[PDB]
Amino acid sequence: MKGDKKVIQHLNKILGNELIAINQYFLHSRMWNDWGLKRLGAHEYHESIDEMKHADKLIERILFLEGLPNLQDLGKLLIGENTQEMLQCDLNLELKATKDLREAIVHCEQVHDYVSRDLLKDILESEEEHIDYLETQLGLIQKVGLENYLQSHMHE
Amino acid sequence: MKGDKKVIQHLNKILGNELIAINQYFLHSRMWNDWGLKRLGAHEYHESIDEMKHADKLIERILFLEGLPNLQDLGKLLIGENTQEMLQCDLNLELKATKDLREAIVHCEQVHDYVSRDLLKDILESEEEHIDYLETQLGLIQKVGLENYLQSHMHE
Amino acid sequence: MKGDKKVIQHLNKILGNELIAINQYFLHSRMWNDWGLKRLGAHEYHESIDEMKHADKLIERILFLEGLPNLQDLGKLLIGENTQEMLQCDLNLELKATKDLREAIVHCEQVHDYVSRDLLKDILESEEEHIDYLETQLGLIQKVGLENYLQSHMHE
Amino acid sequence: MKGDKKVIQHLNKILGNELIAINQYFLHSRMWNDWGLKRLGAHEYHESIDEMKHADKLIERILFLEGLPNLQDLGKLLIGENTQEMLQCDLNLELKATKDLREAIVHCEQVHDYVSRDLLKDILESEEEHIDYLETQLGLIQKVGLENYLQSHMHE
Amino acid sequence: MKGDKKVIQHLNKILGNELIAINQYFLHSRMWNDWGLKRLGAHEYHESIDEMKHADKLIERILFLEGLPNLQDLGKLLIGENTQEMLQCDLNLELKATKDLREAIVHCEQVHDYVSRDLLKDILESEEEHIDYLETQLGLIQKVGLENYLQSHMHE
Amino acid sequence: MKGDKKVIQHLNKILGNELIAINQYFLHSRMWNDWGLKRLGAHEYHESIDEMKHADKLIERILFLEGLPNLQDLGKLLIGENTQEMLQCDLNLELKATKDLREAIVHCEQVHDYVSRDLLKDILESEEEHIDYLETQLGLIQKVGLENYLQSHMHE
Amino acid sequence: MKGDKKVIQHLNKILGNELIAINQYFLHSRMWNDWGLKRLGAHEYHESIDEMKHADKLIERILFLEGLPNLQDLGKLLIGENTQEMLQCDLNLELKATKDLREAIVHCEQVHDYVSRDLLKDILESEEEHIDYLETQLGLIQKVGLENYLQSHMHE
Ligand code: HEM
Ligand code: HEM
Ligand code: HEM
Ligand code: HEM
Ligand SMILES: [K+]
Ligand SMILES: [K+]
Repeated sequence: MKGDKKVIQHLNKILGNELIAINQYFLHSRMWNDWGLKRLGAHEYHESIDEMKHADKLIERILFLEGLPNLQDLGKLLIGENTQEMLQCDLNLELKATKDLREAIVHCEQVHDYVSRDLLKDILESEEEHIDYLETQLGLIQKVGLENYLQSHMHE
Repeated sequence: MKGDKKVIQHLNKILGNELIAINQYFLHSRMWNDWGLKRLGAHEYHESIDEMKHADKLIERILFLEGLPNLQDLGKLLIGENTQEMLQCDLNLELKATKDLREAIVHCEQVHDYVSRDLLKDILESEEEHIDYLETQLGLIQKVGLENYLQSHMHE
Repeated sequence: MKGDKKVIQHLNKILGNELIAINQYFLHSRMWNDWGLKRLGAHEYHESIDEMKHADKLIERILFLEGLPNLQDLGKLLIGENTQEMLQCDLNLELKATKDLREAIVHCEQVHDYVSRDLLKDILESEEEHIDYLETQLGLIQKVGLENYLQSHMHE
Repeated sequence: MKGDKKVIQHLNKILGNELIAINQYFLHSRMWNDWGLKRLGAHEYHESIDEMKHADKLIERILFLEGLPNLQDLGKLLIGENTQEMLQCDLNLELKATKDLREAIVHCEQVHDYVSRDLLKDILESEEEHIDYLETQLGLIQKVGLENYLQSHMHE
Repeated sequence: MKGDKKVIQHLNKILGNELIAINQYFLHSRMWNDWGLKRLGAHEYHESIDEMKHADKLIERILFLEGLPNLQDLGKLLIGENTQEMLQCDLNLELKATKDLREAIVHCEQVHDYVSRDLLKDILESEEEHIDYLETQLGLIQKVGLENYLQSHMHE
Repeated sequence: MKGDKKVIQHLNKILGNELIAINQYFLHSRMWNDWGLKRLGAHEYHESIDEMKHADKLIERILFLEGLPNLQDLGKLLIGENTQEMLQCDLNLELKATKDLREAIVHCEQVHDYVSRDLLKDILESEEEHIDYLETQLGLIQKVGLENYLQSHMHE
Repeated sequence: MKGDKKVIQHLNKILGNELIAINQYFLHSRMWNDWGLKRLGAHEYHESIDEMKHADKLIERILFLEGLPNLQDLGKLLIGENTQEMLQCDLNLELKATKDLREAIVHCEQVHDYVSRDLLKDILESEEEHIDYLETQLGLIQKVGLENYLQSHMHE
């Protein structure tokens, strides 16, 4: 079904953000696992999987709309060097992701692509839930102290 | 455990090949699904998952050896425009992957990193299994005809 | 709960499209079954049942909004004479149906009938899935040949 | 129990034919699997297993009759280069085998070795069933065409 | 996948050793069963089956590497005339097999056919397990006496 | 089966290292249990058992190769007196152990004892898993602080 | 709980005896397994395990009493070269062990370490059970002859 060219451009932009997130979260997961912070590693692994599922749906939607999914262009991964930085890197990424999702939803609405809008809204709900998690972790580091926070994330 | 710097470079190079293949096979899978060739789409999805698992193991090995996994530098995806082309693109990628695997194994052997060698040998066994599958599909297209071959791959 | 009069008019227009689709898809189903193409016959039956469920929900919404559902005025059935024509007739109907659905959503949004919009978005998702199915069938006819395509739809 | 010398010679000749068939069918099975014709590959594997079981019983009978089973002399394997040739190679071998079985049964009857006769009759029944299969496959190649015939033997 | 021509020659040489062992061990098994030494007969049967499985894997590897498996050129079976000779004939055969396996692995390693090497290594582990069994049996014949050793192998 | 004399000397050297590790880990386990650090105690017990299993396989291999396993010449145990030193003592022992394993594998490869090499490779994989655990634990003490680290290991 | 210094020295002497017995019984077990005498191998393995469990209770008691368990000094292993010698070597060790256990119990009684006495009495009961087994095996060899005795210990 021939989709709107600019919708497909927006879907490829969102897809690009998801492809960054997949790799960034997966590396952060395996870094936390390497450091013995297995609760963080497991949670971050599930974040990466969730972004994979979003990327899948975007690819499927782009192809149904007769566009070409772009899995070639990979933007800048924000890789931290310690737990505080890694969480903030994920948070910085997610805030760019939600800006772009809101702009894509506007455009879907204007060309009456209400199904693509509904998909993007679902992805946006998932990204805001990730923001909630991240902001909460950063707040907990302040409330319990960094050593306690990390200790609490050693064991699953 | 401090690894050989050149081993780590080889492992990042293999990881780079797996990252290409993850994206190429995943896109090929969703294209075949979109065209109604669901048996191909499902098979190619499982190939993409297999590459994801190899990438995971490579990432974990690099970190254990105190290297920096490189998920940033994505190489060229070989995307076909029809089934015959897509299969040949996968095969071309696999032949490059196995050449690089052999060179990495040689080096691991020379520096006595026998555990990295064992990992890469397992990955090489998986890639040769993919080559077998790909060569066989191309052969079947010649034996049964393209139209029959595609017909046989419509339904799961 | 007294609804917007033009919303009710749009809902009755969507219902009119669903009532055409029920009969067209049911007759095509039974034609394919009579011809021994039982996989087409069964899939088309399920498409007709889906339209019946949509019509049900539209009738219920119209009555809740204190309008009069119009089940009396049946528009033109597009009945094919062979498989390719029947599929294209279904696709022509669906493209008209999605056009009307989008115009109805616009009007729901403008007068703040957000629940009617949500119902119509869900129906639109179902109709786009049928379009995907129909487009894929027509494409498969070109990839495997009509004779193979019909062969693959003889048996459930 | 001391058997007739010529009966034992016949049994060793039948054994020699089965030993050829084991290897021929096993190699054909693995050729078909390598080509992705897994249904032919699996069926031919079962034909090879059936010949293994006959060879076992012949070896046991020879040893009971105080003869020396000959597993050393292996006659000529008829290996085809395509599916039609492999099937005909199997058939030609089976037609020789049943001729030799009939001559061995004649001699068993003459010297009153009714138990060896019964064994050979059971083996002959298996070989005629294999002939039925082979002639049927070659007939189906003619009825449905080679491309369809091979298509129908891709998947188990 | 086109393999190294000398690798393929080594694989056919290993395959030829497996084919001798299949026949030698099967015949020894059935001789022991005929003599009422059913525990030896059963264990020897399972040795033959294991060699059949190795032969299968070699045939498959050879075909994947685009060589022609040789099931035609059967070398010399070493058939004993009593239990002590049969075991020693098996051991003599296994010691030649392991020599040939080691030389094949050397070459696989030199030309980087690491998957063929892995297969050969697995086969060599099975062959060394058989050597262990055979050497132990000959030691037991000394330690318990021939009469007791045979008595211990009458019943399963 | 007569083994290479120097291979057997390497195997006895690896055995000696496992024999040290069995006792060191078992004592460290029981010290941690006595101190109320039961999670360390249990994990360290499982490390000792794994070393026991490696020593068993080494003894079995040495005897098969017709060597004399040396369980008499116990080398120096590295017994720590607090948690951090105990972990570092285990790490120091493992680093010596993997150095010896690599030298033994080199020699196995040179004399073509590929089964001994495969055994030592499996043992090296286990010791590298232990190194990974140990390095992770020492890193955790730095990240969460010694008092929290110990706290987290009081309870199973 | 600070224990009597000479009690602790006795406990370490008993521990030393158990440590010799662990290795001596484990090697004898694996020697019998290598020779095909698996019932002897299995029983001697279970004797080695029993001594391992005694050593564990002695290590735990010494630590509780605030002594230092000595796992470093290994006394002389009495390794036999044939079954009779191996059993007698085990018996000679056990008789030295029970002599040392009796002197240890005398001293525990004198200084009122009744709990250590109870542990040593339990170990003494196990060692006297092992002496029973060993004396009985040596007696059976005399009654049934070594060849029959070994025959009866081939299969588990
Ligand atoms: C560095 C790149 C990637 C890595 C390391 C990775 C890793 C993984 C792993 C380990 C799994 C679990 C496999 C299993 O055990 O079953 C998985 C699942 C999955 N991946 Fe990826 N992946 C990557 C990229 C992608 C991309 C780019 C996509 C899609 C565009 C994707 C789509 C999926 C899906 C759909 C699943 C299954 C999720 C489910 O459980 O439903 N992955 N991935
Ligand atoms: C040509 C006109 C129609 C035909 C031939 C037809 C046929 C059928 C058939 C054969 C079934 C399955 C019943 C069963 O076996 O249990 C069914 C179910 C149903 N029909 Fe129709 N129908 C028609 C029109 C309609 C209309 C106009 C509506 C609503 C406005 C409707 C609503 C439904 C509903 C709600 C179901 C139950 C579906 C479910 O939940 O499984 N049908 N119809
Ligand atoms: C090229 C030579 C041969 C090959 C590749 C081969 C291969 C095989 C394989 C793969 C199996 C199934 C094993 C399993 O997974 O359980 C099998 C079974 C068997 N083979 Fe062979 N074989 C060969 C020769 C022989 C010969 C020469 C004999 C007898 C003289 C024989 C007797 C049997 C028997 C009795 C079975 C078990 C059948 C059953 O399931 O009852 N085979 N063979
Ligand atoms: C030559 C040195 C040793 C060898 C080869 C050895 C071997 C073994 C083996 C093979 C097992 C069974 C493991 C399994 O499959 O789960 C085991 C268990 C065990 N070992 Fe050792 N071991 C040795 C020394 C020791 C020592 C020195 C101690 C204590 C100081 C010890 C304490 C234990 C314990 C407590 C068990 C568990 C027994 C049970 O409850 O089942 N072992 N050993
Ligand atoms: K705390
Ligand atoms: K006896």
